[PDB]
Amino acid sequence: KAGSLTIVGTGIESIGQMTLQALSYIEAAAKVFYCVIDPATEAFILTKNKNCVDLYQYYDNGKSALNTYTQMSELMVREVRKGLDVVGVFYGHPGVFVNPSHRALAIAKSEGYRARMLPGVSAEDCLFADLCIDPSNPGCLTYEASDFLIRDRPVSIHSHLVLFQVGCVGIADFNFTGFDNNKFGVLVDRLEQEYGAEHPVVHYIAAMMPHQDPVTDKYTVAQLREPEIAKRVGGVSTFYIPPKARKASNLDIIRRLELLPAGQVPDKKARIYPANQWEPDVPEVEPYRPSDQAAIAQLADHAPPEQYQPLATSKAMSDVMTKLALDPKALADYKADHRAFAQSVPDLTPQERAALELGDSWAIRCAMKNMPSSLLDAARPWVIVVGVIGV
Amino acid sequence: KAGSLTIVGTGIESIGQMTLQALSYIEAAAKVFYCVIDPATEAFILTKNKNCVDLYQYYDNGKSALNTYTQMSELMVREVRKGLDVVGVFYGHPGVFVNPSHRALAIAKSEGYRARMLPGVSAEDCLFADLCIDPSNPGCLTYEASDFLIRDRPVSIHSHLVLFQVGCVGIADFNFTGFDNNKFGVLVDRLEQEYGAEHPVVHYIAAMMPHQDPVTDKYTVAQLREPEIAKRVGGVSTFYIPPKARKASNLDIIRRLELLPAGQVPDKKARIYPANQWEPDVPEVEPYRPSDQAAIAQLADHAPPEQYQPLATSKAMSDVMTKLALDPKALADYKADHRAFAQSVPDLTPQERAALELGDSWAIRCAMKNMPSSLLDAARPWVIVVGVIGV
Ligand SMILES: Nc1ncnc2c1ncn2[C@@H]1O[C@H](CSCC[C@H](N)C(=O)O)[C@@H](O)[C@H]1O
Ligand SMILES: Nc1ncnc2c1ncn2[C@@H]1O[C@H](CSCC[C@H](N)C(=O)O)[C@@H](O)[C@H]1O
Ligand SMILES: [Mg+2]
Ligand SMILES: [Mg+2]
Ligand SMILES: [Mg+2]
Ligand SMILES: [Mg+2]
Ligand SMILES: [Mg+2]
Ligand SMILES: [Mg+2]
Ligand SMILES: [Mg+2]
Ligand SMILES: [Mg+2]
Repeated sequence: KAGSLTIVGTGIESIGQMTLQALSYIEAAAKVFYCVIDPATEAFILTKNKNCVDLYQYYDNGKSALNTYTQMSELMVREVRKGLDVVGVFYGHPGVFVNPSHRALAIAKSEGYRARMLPGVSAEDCLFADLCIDPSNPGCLTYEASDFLIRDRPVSIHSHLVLFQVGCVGIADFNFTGFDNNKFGVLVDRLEQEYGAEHPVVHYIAAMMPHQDPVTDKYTVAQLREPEIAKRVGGVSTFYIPPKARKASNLDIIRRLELLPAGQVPDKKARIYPANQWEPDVPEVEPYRPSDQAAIAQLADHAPPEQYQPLATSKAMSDVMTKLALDPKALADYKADHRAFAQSVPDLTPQERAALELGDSWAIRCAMKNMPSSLLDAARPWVIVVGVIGV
Repeated sequence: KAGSLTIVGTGIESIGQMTLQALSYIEAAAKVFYCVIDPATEAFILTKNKNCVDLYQYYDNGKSALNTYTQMSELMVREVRKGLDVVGVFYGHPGVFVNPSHRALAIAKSEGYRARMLPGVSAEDCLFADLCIDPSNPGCLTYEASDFLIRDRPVSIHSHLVLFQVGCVGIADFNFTGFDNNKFGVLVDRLEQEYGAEHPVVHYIAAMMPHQDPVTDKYTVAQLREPEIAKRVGGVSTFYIPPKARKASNLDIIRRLELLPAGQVPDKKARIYPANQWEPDVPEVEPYRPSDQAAIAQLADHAPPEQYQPLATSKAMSDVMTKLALDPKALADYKADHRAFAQSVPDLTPQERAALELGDSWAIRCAMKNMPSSLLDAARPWVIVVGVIGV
């Protein structure tokens, strides 16, 4: 069935936070529809495709957001129904606090068209990077501020809390000059109830232009009642609220997971460097403990272990794998007929050609890496473990 | 002080999910250190810089993950201390479940070097895109599975739940052949306690190669006890657990936010299209209600409103804004001296040159967009509202 809809993001910071694949789909599309919030990103998009439409022109003062979203979605799906490869482009991650992307994709999918959303860099992704926090330690609760209030969503004082749309509390209408955030005090009351007047709240605004610095301003909950401080919270503001305390381990789980030395399970307040610098009353953690120093001393005698798999590929294979990631038309051709595609790629070795003919992950990997004899294959599979994971 | 550390991500899907800015830093760096999980991405990186080191060679069987992380961080910071511009590259978002990035950046920052993490596309970002869910509706709780168990982290049956590292429950050591996930039953017990035996759990694995499809398999909690099903959960598996019910609105908040018609506040089970297709017993929602049809009918008579700001820029300005986003060396030069940089860009109009000299967001925007008279400036500022936001 002719026609496709691919929805992509621009990320938050102008131009640079777009993914390579998002760019390649924008370039390949027959028609591009976009909704972005800075003109440099807009201009950039217009250099990449000749047939773009700005969706922002469908907003209006007093016009219901839902009617705007229905219209934005319909403009995209109308072109899909004509048999065109259509790309929608939205700020950030195009499925994070975005209504028309989900609507348009769901319609396209239900009518039998190819439909896909590509992920992008969200404001929360930026927040993690700029506030130097890992959502994994100690978990992350993420809400829209009005939804948080209206449905009385639970906080955990032991985990990260992230609140979107803190500059738009309770606001229903659209307006081109933004909104008077007159119900912000309702949010502050809730934060006082949950955390206390002296608990920190970090006002976060990611840099939107490449040369700008992020806003990373720590206030007390009580400071948010001051008019001069409240005034700073706008339409691109997010709040990060750090944990008030650390949660203890559960003895039953320690025992069932066989973390057998129970005295040597760390104290709940013990930290792996670095500690969260936004949490109240967190002790300084030593970066170079004797164990760290001993690990560093081992670097002089280091050799890769026997099971390590060196890259052993070719220019031809690297080129084709790159083309498959960066050329949506090549990818579609490959997906339509693995064998015909694989047989038309010049300079591939027999193993490379065979691996591509199959399309199997393991086969492609074994073609591109020297899998050693030492690594006796349990595949007849890997694990990441690059964080403070398990125990 | 000479030297810098920039940590960047590759995203999840091979090559294509790297951001433009991540690529530009990889190309500009004096030394690149990387930890990625597929060889196509590895090969790609090696074509972009002549001085790369694979951090994965510092893992070993039985060697503590913490010693590995200390070593990985130290390898990067050692080069920073020599005055080099160093880039670390990690799978996904480089601050999401990654220890050595945070460690290395914190050390570099405390010793007075330039230090920054650039966000990337995480597994959660992929999950939102592939499962067609918006974390904003009805909020999203995100945990590491072992941490979830050991610290008895709270679930909300009314919000999204995302669990990372479900294939590695309680696992401490590294091993090149992955892990036997023998304590998976401890996770399933907790999920049964919180949600019930018949509640859905979505096993999610994002495509890692461009031609692959994601795994999006719905099981009951009870089905996860079957050995053939449990076996499928591995090191790149994430669980998504949808809400069991919808949460009602709070009358006090409705009243304080002046959502004045109380009878016309939607029923808690009323949905904006599309509904979450993973939730149990969710009714079909009509995409084309009479209100949707009326909105679509208005498209024929549409003209952009008076307050809409058309792009009105130049090739010279678009080129420089693109260069600032995509050339870290140009950006540093610009940041060091706005005026000297701005005065050396040829073909800029006087307004464009002046806007760049200042560096102010508003000034750059007003140089690139026709700000109409109708939009009488409250700036002497915008809001997004592209989702089901406020009310
Ligand atoms: N520059 C910025 N810094 C911090 N938060 C931002 C931001 N831009 C947008 N946001 C957050 O996102 C909300 C807009 S809703 C759109 C979000 C976008 N799709 C994304 O992926 O993030 C804002 O109210 C704010 O909470
Ligand atoms: N292809 C994939 N699909 C779904 N989840 C994945 C994935 N690859 C990694 N993950 C999740 O991430 C964990 C690895 S920890 C590293 C996460 C990475 N920095 C990121 O940004 O996502 C896994 O246990 C799994 O829960
Ligand atoms: Mg989504
Ligand atoms: Mg908190
Ligand atoms: Mg590839
Ligand atoms: Mg592509
Ligand atoms: Mg981070
Ligand atoms: Mg849930
Ligand atoms: Mg720019
Ligand atoms: Mg750049």
